[PDB]
Amino acid sequence: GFPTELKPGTNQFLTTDDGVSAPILPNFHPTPCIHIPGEVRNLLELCQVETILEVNNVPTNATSLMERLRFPVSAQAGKGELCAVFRADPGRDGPWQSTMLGQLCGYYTQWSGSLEVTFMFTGSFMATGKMLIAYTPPGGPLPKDRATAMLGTHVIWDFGLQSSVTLVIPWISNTHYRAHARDGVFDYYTTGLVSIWYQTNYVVPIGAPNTAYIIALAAAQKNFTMKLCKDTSHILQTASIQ
Amino acid sequence: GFPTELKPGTNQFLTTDDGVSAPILPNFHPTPCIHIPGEVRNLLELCQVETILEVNNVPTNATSLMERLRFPVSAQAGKGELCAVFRADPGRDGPWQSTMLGQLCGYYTQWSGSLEVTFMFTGSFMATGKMLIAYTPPGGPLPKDRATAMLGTHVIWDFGLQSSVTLVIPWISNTHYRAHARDGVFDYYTTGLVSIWYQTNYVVPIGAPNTAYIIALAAAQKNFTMKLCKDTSHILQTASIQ
Amino acid sequence: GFPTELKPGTNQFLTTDDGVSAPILPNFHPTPCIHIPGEVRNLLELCQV
Amino acid sequence: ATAMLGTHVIWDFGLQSSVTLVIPWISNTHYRAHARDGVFDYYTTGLV
Amino acid sequence: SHENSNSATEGSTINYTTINYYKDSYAATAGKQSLKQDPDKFANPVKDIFTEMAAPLK
Amino acid sequence: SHENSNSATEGSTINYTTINYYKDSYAATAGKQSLKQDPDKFANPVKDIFTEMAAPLK
Amino acid sequence: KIDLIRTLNIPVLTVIEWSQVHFLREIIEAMLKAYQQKLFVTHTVDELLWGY
Amino acid sequence: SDRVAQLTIGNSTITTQEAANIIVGYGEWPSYCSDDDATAVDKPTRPDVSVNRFYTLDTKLWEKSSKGWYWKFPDVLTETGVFGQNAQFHYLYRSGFCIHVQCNASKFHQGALLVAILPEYVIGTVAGGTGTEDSHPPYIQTQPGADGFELQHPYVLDAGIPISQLTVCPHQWINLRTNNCATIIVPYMNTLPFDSALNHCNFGLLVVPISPLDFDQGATPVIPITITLAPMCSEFAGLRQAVTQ
Amino acid sequence: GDRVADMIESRALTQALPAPTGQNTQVSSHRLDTGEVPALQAAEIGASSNTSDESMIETRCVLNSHSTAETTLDSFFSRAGLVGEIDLPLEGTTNPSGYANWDIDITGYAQMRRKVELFTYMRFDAEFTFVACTPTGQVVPQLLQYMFVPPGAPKPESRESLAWQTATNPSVFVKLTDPPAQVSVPFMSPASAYQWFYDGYPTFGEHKQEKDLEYGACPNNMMGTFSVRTVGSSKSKYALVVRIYMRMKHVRAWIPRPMRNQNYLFKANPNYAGDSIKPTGTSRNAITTL
Amino acid sequence: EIGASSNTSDESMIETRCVLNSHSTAETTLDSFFSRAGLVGEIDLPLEGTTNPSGYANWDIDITGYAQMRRKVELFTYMRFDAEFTFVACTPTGQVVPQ
Amino acid sequence: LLQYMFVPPGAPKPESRESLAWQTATNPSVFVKLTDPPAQVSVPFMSPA
Ligand SMILES: *[C@@H]1O[C@H](CO)[C@@H](O[C@@H]2O[C@H](CO)[C@@H](O[C@@H]3O[C@H](CO[C@H]4O[C@H](CO[C@H]5O[C@H](CO)[C@@H](O)[C@H](O)[C@@H]5O[C@H]5O[C@H](CO)[C@@H](O)[C@H](O)[C@@H]5O)[C@@H](O)[C@H](O[C@H]5O[C@H](CO)[C@@H](O)[C@H](O)[C@@H]5O[C@H]5O[C@H](CO)[C@@H](O)[C@H](O)[C@@H]5O)[C@@H]4O)[C@@H](O)[C@H](O[C@H]4O[C@H](CO)[C@@H](O)[C@H](O)[C@@H]4O[C@H]4O[C@H](CO)[C@@H](O)[C@H](O)[C@@H]4O[C@H]4O[C@H](CO)[C@@H](O)[C@H](O)[C@@H]4O)[C@@H]3O)[C@H](O)[C@H]2NC(C)=O)[C@H](O)[C@H]1NC(C)=O
Ligand SMILES: *[C@@H]1O[C@H](CO)[C@@H](O[C@@H]2O[C@H](CO)[C@@H](O[C@@H]3O[C@H](CO)[C@@H](O)[C@H](O[C@H]4O[C@H](CO)[C@@H](O)[C@H](O)[C@@H]4O)[C@@H]3O)[C@H](O)[C@H]2NC(C)=O)[C@H](O)[C@H]1NC(C)=O
Ligand SMILES: CCO/N=C/c1ccc(OCC[C@@H](C)CCN2CCN(c3ccnc(N)c3)C2=O)cc1
Ligand SMILES: CCO/N=C/c1ccc(OCC[C@@H](C)CCN2CCN(c3ccnc(N)c3)C2=O)cc1
Repeated sequence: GFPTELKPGTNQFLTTDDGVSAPILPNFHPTPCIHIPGEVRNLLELCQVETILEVNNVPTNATSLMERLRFPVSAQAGKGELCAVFRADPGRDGPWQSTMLGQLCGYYTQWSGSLEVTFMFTGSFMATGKMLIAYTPPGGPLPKDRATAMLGTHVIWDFGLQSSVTLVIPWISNTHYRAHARDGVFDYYTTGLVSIWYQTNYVVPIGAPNTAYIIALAAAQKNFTMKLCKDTSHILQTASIQ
Repeated sequence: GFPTELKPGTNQFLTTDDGVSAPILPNFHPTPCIHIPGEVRNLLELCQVETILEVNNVPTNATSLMERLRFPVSAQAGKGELCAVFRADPGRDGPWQSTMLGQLCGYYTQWSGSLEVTFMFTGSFMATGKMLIAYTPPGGPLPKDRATAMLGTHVIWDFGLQSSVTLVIPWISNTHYRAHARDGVFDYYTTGLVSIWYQTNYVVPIGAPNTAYIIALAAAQKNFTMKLCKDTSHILQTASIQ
Repeated sequence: GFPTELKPGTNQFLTTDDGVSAPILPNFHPTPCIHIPGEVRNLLELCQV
Repeated sequence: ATAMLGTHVIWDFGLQSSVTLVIPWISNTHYRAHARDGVFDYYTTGLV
Repeated sequence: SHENSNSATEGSTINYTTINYYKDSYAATAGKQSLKQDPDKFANPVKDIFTEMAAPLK
Repeated sequence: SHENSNSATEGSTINYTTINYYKDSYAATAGKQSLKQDPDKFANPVKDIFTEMAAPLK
Repeated sequence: KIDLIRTLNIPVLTVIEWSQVHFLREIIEAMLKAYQQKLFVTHTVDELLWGY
Repeated sequence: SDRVAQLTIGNSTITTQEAANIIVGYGEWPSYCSDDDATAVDKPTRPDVSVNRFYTLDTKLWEKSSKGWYWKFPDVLTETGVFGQNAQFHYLYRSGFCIHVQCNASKFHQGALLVAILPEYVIGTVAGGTGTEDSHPPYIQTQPGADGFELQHPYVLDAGIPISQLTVCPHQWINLRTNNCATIIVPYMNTLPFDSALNHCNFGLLVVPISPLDFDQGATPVIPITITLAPMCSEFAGLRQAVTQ
Repeated sequence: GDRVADMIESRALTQALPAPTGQNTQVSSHRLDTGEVPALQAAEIGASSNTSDESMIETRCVLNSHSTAETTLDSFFSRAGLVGEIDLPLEGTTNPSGYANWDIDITGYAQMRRKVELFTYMRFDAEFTFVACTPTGQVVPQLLQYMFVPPGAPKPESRESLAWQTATNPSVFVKLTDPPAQVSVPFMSPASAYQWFYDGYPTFGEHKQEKDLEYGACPNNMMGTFSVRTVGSSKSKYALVVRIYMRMKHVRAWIPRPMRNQNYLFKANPNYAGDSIKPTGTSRNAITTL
Repeated sequence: EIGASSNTSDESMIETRCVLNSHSTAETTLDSFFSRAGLVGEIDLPLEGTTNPSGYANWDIDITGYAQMRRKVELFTYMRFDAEFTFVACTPTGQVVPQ
Repeated sequence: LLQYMFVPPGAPKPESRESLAWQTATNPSVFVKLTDPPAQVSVPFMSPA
């Protein structure tokens, strides 16, 4: 017959090859599709939907797991106190493991692009205040007072009729894509810190609750891309699934 | 199916074949390149950069290995003394193993083309002299006095404001390419000898150092080609690299 | 992949087949030839001497 | 290494024997009067 | 290329670059598909689409 | 030839003669590349290029 | 092993001596300059007498 | 027309009247980051005068038994001037450098230097002497700063690479019979277009006397080597508070 | 919106010429001419000398047809060299339970490492090949699973682990009777080039003696972990070795640098033996002899 | 509280530069996220035992038995796909036998 | 399993079975087992003359 030489790579089963394989059923015409709403063409639809970032990842018992979704503000008796601080990278174990930006990024080795965090103030109507939401770029450590986190990228947020503001964490990097920042030499790919500071106070009249809660929503921008797909870090199985 | 006959050479792993192999990652678009300076397109950029030939390959202890890079001249009390002599072939173990011409040629079985040697005089300003740098073609043995090395290709070098001269060892051969000259029947491919003779003297005034040092630089010309790539002669490993 | 059936004559080494085999050296350009006198093109030069 | 920070000239001794430090016109004001000790030291020009 | 339209991706205008050897389209390659995305049906599926610059609650 | 531009040699004007069977360009042959060389950026990268015939220090 | 004893720092006075005899001069003078040290330290008894 | 030069950039100029020639490293000038290459999405700062100055750093005395020195760039200038203030505030950084090293001597002194660049000059150790203990170099041997650091084994450049083929990288010689200075213009070489200025040191300036200094007794025995450098086309990004290390 | 003239006013020297063969040598004659001298160069410029053959010796017309195609980077690097070896012994200390995690660092063997350390930055595709056999050399009917663990994916901790389900990782199931499994690997680094040399630290902070282990460790080069197990719940009855050969294709290399002459001692650092600094060449007793 | 993801961009929050983004979005399509062969079933045919001792096994096709392939495909509610199954079979010690 | 390798003039000859020269960083080498068909590679004109 025709001369053919079998080069290496023969007889293997690569689980990612895109090859023609034999059909089990000759000329089987499947069921024709219906216009079903909400068709996903790409996973970057889902990384751009705002989704509850759990900044308050402190409580762990089962009767208080709903406490994680929102973090408190209250009437401080002073000048520029730290409200909350969290890592600004979706790969690191922390607040970002609850958002779908941070769990579709668990399947991809390295991501890029700027990403947004939205804070919805859920207080009363007549309770006002101003918060400073400051993104500190990498290298700069956890800031010790409000007048050093002021130096980074920051947003002065007023509590008003439009309830929420969007801190937009910009894409500041030394590299085009960055992989997932963990402790060690993989902390080279850290994204920074986001720290939230009281700028004036949280003032209320008499009759309003003096403790309000901020819900942190988080997603990505439209220049967000991911690549080099991998398996996720959590394995959702312990024994044989019966 | 289609008739196919498997001819010999099947199921082997040749380490130099240029074959298509299966991609591990479907449609992975890599990181786009930046204009990084100094791009090498070919290894014959690097064989044409002058590079310190160690003619004085005599001292061996670790406290005097910097003595090898340069060889002395001094005020001779006489007529035409031999300053230094070295083999003119980049393959043979000797002076040429320090230059990158002589270590990229360690990866190629056979080379061709003329090649240049440059001698930079590093004496004082007011110290003058004339040196005779003579390339003796193969067959002719190590010359015994200056009036027999005069017969070969030679350069009269004056010490002046332009400090260096280039002996250009021409491509004189019986063959198109020549392989690496070693002792035995592979000494058929020897290139010759380069011997350096005082032509007048090294004269100084009072107050100048009466011992100066010549740094020998060496590279190849633009007609230098190599072929039939092989592994190098030194193996830079003794045990398991931990 | 593509359907292929291996007919007999497979995996043999015929010492007279004229087949493509893998090159050991990628893009190696050999030494260019010289006009050497007395080139034989055919063995029927030598049967006529 | 602190006078390096200002305007400076690296001067080599050569066949052209002289160099010219050119003190530029750096001022907060269009003209400056004569700098003496006191509040007239406001019009100082600097140090070489 | 005289295959049946058996693939589970029929339902678009453009075809894909999928090489196939059998007469059934579901046995073909996965190929490369179109890089069209519509984030506005998941991000902001509001009735009257407000712009970025304006305050969302006039 | 409807492959993706995945190869790590994109960034020149001319392409190479690399035969490929998969849809990804990094799985292709090494092929033969262009025989352009620029020794003057390693040999003589001086600002004002002096010629051979003249003395280099006028 | 708890008792803290504050005294001179003998190694950093040893390596100043080594710079006076030109035994590793520019190596040691780069150590004490970029890593600022203390002439007076405070360690435990078993550290100061049996290796630290 | 080649022996005499003048390099003015910023507010600082240097004159030389016994130069060799200016070499431009890898044949191209330092330039700004194009929008084909940049990935950071904030607008960079470009001070353009206040940081493009010839900073004269230190002065190494060169006697007859010296080994050689090296300076890691840009960590020689993260403690100096408005470059050292912008590189400590800003996370990202890119620049080229115009590197000018002076070493004058009389017309009776002799000796040659190999002032050479090399990118990503990583430093090895002596591995515990016999070569079995994985010792890493300290932070001061790694990044000495503006003080410089003296080579221990200059034949292997403290990295297991020979100095005999250092001449591949951008270099020029200071032999005291011909020239007294050596200008090396270096572009920004790194993979990613900006990087941190406190962690990554792009290249090291090896200054090694190969042919040793020699002079009869009676001449001036103090022959200094001063290096001056100028960051050209520098730009920074990613503003935050001051880190020092 | 400015009236200033300072703001409104606010590039390579070399051209890559095509050179398929080495250049010809045109006919020269003698020359008895003052003024111009092609021999006397100035090596303190730091330029390689542009003196040719013709202006030093009377030469003949040589039409040089010697090709320069063997010396390109795609012909110098596209040879499969041994970069890794994985042992799966029956009983021992090193991997006694039939799995092995070999993190991909191809600087563990000194022939492939010596060539690719000539350049500082290299950007390349590679095709890895996994030649596996018993330590005596023979092939045995044993099934293996190779899988590639990127940075962040769960490392498999045992033979019968859950991470071997390879839901998204690429994995290769080959038995040892088959030819060697050969897969091609793209350029995966976040940076634009694999840098073999990273003079710096990956993380910020103070740099004490305890964390000098990070020096020279760039995260843009460490690209994950290659894991291999004998497919099965029980232990396999064959000792195994897996040799990994990779050849580089589509290579672009930047910024040459001097080639190593001291012996390699460790991975990912240029540490060399201190008392045993050997000269880069051979030696002779005197300079005036051979 | 509209329930829309915010359409605030980079440019209207910080002074930005012209970045020509050439980062491809082809790795994140559904055909590149799902076309990886994951373990969805295991069938045991032991010599002697309880579970299938007589050399046959009926495994009804439910690919929700292993939690890496199940975790990805439970991101979406309705999925329409073609599949290519592959049946890697061996002895429990791993070796291949002429069977 | 066997490894054939081609040592040009100047390359290090391997001196043992477990040597370092078998790493074949630049030499061409063929890994064939004896169950396979005979390994067949083509060799160019390599002589300097
Ligand atoms: C207890 O006990 C103990 C024991 O003893 C003690 O200890 C001590 O201490 C002391 C004090 O410190 C001391 O003494 C001192 O010493 C020092 C040192 O010496 C040493 O060293 C040296 C060095 O050398 C170097 O250099 C040279 C040149 O110069 C060269 O050549 C060489 O080679 C070297 O080099 C090296 O190093 C360098 C550094 O830099 C580097 O760079 C390089 O690289 C290299 O590496 C030496 O040399 C010496 O030696 C000696 O010895 C030998 C033996 O073997 C011999 O052979 C020799 O010759 C010598 O000797 C000589 O010298 C010396 C001096 O040096 C004398 O002394 C003698 O005698 C003889 O002559 C040695 O090893 C020194 O420096 C010092 O001296 C100083 O001082 C004195 C008094 O004090 C005086 O007299 C003198 O003069 C001097 O002065 C000077 O200096 C200063 C400072 O620097 C200055 O400032 C001044 O100004 C002066 O200068 C002047 O003069 C000069 C002349 O000299 C001139 O030149 C100039 O110009 C100017 O004009 C002292 O002596 C000791 O040592 C110790 N010990 C031992 C044993 O050691 C303790 O103390 C006790 N305690 C108590 C409490 O007491
Ligand atoms: C030699 O002199 C030096 C100084 O002149 C002296 O060093 C100091 O000793 C004191 C006492 O031991 C140390 O103070 C302790 O520090 C620890 C660490 O923070 C604290 O936890 C201790 O707090 C306790 O204090 C009370 C007891 O003193 C308790 O009532 C209380 O509840 C705490 O438990 C305590 O403050 C001090 O740190 C050192 N200073 C230095 C610089 O080392 C040293 O002790 C003297 N040596 C001798 C042998 O006398
Ligand atoms: C079934 C799936 O089969 N999968 C196979 C497979 C094969 C290879 C693979 O990734 C190969 C990575 C290599 C191409 C480059 C390795 N590199 C880059 C530079 N570098 C450095 C740089 C500086 N210091 C050190 N020490 C090392 C280094 O070691 C992934 C998967
Ligand atoms: C020789 C002949 O070789 N024949 C091979 C062969 C292979 C596969 C095969 O059919 C494969 C069916 C799968 C593609 C889809 C399985 N599905 C659909 C959704 N689903 C669900 C949905 C909701 N809850 C649960 N629990 C499960 C589920 O499990 C038929 C024949």
